[PDB]
Amino acid sequence: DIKMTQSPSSMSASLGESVTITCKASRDIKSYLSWYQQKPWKSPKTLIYYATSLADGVPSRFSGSGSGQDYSLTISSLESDDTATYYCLQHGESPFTFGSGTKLELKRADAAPTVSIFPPSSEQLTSGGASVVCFLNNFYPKDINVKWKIDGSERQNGVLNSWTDQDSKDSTYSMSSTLTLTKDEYERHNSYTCEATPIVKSFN
Amino acid sequence: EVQLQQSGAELVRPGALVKLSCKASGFNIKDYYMHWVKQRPEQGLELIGWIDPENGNTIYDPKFQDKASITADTSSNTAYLQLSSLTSEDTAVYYCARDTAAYFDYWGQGTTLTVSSAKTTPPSVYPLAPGSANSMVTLGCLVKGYFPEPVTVTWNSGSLSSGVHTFPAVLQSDLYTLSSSVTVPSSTWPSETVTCNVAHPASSTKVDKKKIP
Repeated sequence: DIKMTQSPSSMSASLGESVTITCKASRDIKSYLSWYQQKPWKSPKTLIYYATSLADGVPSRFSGSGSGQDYSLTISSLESDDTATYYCLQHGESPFTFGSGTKLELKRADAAPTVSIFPPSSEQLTSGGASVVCFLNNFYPKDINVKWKIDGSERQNGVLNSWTDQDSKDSTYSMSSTLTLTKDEYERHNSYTCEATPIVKSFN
Repeated sequence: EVQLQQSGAELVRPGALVKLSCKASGFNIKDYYMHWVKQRPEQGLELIGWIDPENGNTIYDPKFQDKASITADTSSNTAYLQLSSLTSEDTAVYYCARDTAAYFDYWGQGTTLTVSSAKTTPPSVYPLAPGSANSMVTLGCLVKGYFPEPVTVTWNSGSLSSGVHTFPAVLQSDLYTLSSSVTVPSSTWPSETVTCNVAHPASSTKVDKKKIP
């Protein structure tokens, strides 16, 4: 079983920059190698075959090099829609194997979110449960703290955060923080607020 | 055109036995090698094996030698993927792909296999209107308590694409909770009619939720 070492695991560059991804096989596969691109919740798409051949519809800025056991994918002029994970696959012999992939992200400029707190709905309240979703949209970098304040203090109840993958268009990230609560626990306190690091938005 | 249709999301109990299908159209599978690939949440691609429909010959990545069994029916242009003694380790997305011999030029849309004891459950869909508030207007939809994955979410049945964000589902309990946000200009929200469409095939659930203040 020919093993494939792909490198690096993850990386970032600013638009225009060029990134090089590599894969090395445990033995000479004679250029029987191919690269793939896979975007979020999507199936993979062939990028190169026979180490150096571009696939149909594929741009010029994507090129393949190497021979023997060493191979590389180079993407010269980086585009925001290039955010994805790339995999190499070797068919020097069966069984064929994939590299562990490289997660590529775009390194843009800092950007503050656009927060939007939302009050639980009636139909939800119709059932003994309430949720307070907060949206932090289009920001960068990806890392960010989210704090909730029931009235004025911080008390335990329940917080859930979910991040989207990087944006193809603006290269930002978005996140949703949802404060969970029981209907009756909600019908008490009055000033709910979600903060981001600060930035605040709330409602009574 | 060359297509590959895969069977629907499947939820089964631990220890069961499944057999997913990949049906070709536009070409004859007798002519290619078909492959099966597994991909767990936010993880990599892993080949299981391949088959040559002509003679029925197969080869498996050793990791799957005792878990999978690939078959094909030249008559029906269909390739199958059988997984036995199911465990949660087997919960993931499964793909079939055509191998021209230089690359994989066609991929199936993939089949979501969930191995669990939980019961199928439709989601509740609660609209999320501002309720307070102005150039922009952001509103969302809240899909709570469904199982298994996945659900799809659209607005106006497809109309309005940009300014859309659907966050990945997380397990809030025995079930999944997911949210989606839309961002239309001020003048719209009011006058216009903004609705979110939810589809939870696993429970043949379709829902449209008109946003209201």
